[PDB]
Amino acid sequence: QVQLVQSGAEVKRPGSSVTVSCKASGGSFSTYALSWVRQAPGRGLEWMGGVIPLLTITNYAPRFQGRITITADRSTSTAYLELNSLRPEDTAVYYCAREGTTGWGWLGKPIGAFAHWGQGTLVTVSSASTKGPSVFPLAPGTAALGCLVKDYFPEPVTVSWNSGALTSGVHTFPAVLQSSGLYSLSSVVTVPSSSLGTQTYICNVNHKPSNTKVDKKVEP
Amino acid sequence: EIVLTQSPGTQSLSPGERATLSCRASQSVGNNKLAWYQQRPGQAPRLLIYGASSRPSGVADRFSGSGSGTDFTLTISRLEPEDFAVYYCQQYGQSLSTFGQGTKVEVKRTVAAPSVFIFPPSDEQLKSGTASVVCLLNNFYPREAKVQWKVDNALQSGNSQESVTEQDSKDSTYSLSSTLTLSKADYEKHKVYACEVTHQGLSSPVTKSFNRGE
Amino acid sequence: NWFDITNWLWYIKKK
Ligand SMILES: O=P(O)(O)OC[C@H](O)CO
Ligand SMILES: O=P(O)(O)OC[C@H](O)CO
Ligand SMILES: [NH3+]C1CCCCC1
Ligand SMILES: [NH3+]C1CCCCC1
Ligand SMILES: [NH3+]C1CCCCC1
Repeated sequence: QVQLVQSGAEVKRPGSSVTVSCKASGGSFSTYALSWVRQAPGRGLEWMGGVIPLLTITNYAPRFQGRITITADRSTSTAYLELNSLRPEDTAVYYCAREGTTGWGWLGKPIGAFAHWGQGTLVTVSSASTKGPSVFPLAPGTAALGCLVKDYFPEPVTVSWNSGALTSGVHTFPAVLQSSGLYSLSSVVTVPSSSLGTQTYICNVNHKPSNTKVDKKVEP
Repeated sequence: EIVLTQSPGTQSLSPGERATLSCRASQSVGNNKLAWYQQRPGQAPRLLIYGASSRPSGVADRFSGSGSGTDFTLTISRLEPEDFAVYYCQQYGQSLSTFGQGTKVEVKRTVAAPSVFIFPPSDEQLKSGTASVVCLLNNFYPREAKVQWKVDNALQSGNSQESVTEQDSKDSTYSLSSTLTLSKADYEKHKVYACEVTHQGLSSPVTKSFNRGE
Repeated sequence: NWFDITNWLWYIKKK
């Protein structure tokens, strides 16, 4: 079986260059085409280019020609994407993808189409520094309550309620990027009004990069 | 460059319904080198069809591809719950490979008006010198909804951000949260904070509001 | 087509 494992998320300053790696195991590394595909947040897939390692032949999309380099190292079965002169519009998840093969096994006739995908690498182009969030209550028929997780960097934060015991009616929204360059995220839950006096609601917020781990009791 | 057009960009369909997704190319795709991918939120794309009509082993045979030249179709014979996702076509008949913009197949359900809630800024946040006012639009369908902020009846622009959840896996609704942000000083200059909501399920706009400091 | 190159590599490894 073919497995593609990419390097981890990285924050890059505007104007800098990023290198993303893709280590392959299984099948043949040198005789199958390896491509890079990116996806900006909330947008579609975009093919950037590829390499055939045995022949050291690259193929770049015109809109990246002059700004990217793709290379392959047969000794480690690793492929690399370099993207230069980074701008905010380059913030995206970058995927490596290898063409599939027909028949049994993974050494058959190549199919061109991308059967094997890496897990993706989030590249965030930003001038922001690591910062932990503040956690503010959204104080409460049906009642709504929640937590506002404001001003953190980088992604992600995770939120649970009552240590995971409460999931019904929970909505945790996608983060938004503020003009400051910091993220904000809201999580809400609806509960019976009658439960407000006789039940505690606690939002559990985790931001690993800042070691912010807060359990915020939300009351009327 | 071959431009691939996937129209409509969204299809609202019922569980168990047949789905047909179109991919039209600006010119003939060499050797039917056309593929289809599925992508669910937070996951890498997955190959469903290559060479216009070939299906890899392991891919469910309710997915079938057809077409040639410029006109291609992905057919899903009967939508399973896991089939609600985004589908992309891709051509690789030229050295410049391109993707369609994607079609989201989402769950059709009955109309549900948003339940609206407004939250003043916490005392804790106000101590820090900033005021975030939050408006929640909960459990509505279809996805199209609009929020406007009014402060002492003055329509606000440029000081709010919003986001929307993925379709709920249980009841197939959406929710939306919008946050109005002001400095403490500016927040304290005004009395009435209101969010005004419009939606297909509403015959007239719904306004939720509070008076600062009550 | 760059996409066709590995097919030929496969073919000439056979023969
Ligand atoms: O390049 P090959 O054909 O020698 O095979 C490389 C191995 O598959 C290592 O992934
Ligand atoms: O990145 P490429 O495809 O332009 O390759 C660089 C050349 O091999 C250097 O002469
Ligand atoms: N490991 C190296 C591969 C691409 C060039 C720079 C890093
Ligand atoms: N209609 C498409 C919008 C961007 C990618 C997902 C589907
Ligand atoms: N002798 C084989 C080596 C790899 C390319 C195809 C032929």
